[PDB]
Amino acid sequence: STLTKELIKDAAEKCCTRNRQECCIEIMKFGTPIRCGYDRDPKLPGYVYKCLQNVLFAKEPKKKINLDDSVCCSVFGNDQEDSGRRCENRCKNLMTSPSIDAATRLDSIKSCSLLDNVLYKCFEKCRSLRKDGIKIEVLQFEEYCEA
Repeated sequence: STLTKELIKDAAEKCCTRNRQECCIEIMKFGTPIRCGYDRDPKLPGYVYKCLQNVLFAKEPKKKINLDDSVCCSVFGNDQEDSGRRCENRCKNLMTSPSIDAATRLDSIKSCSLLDNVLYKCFEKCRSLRKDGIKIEVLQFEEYCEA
């Protein structure tokens, strides 16, 4: 749709170390989270995610999603059923995959939570509160999602 070989290689070159170029290209083409041996500093994968999003979606900024919104995914597990945990994990993976645009992630998350609409609305509310300046980790969903 928007991802090209040129764009992915450029993002990898601008954001990943020389030895991790291939790995960065791989997680972008497969649409997965950044691993790549960024072990010494656990905060680095997060910064690489932001760098990659900024290069891949430079022309279409609305396709980006703040990395912090991935914490909102925990709400899907409140559906104490296997499908709830499955959607929660799917959400966490999607929300930490830098090359997957917003619409694609949200369509998949909305689809797995179709029989739990209340939880999807809470997920969206959590994202709005994060955008509004609330460090969401401070509040449990029960505090701003009353259902």
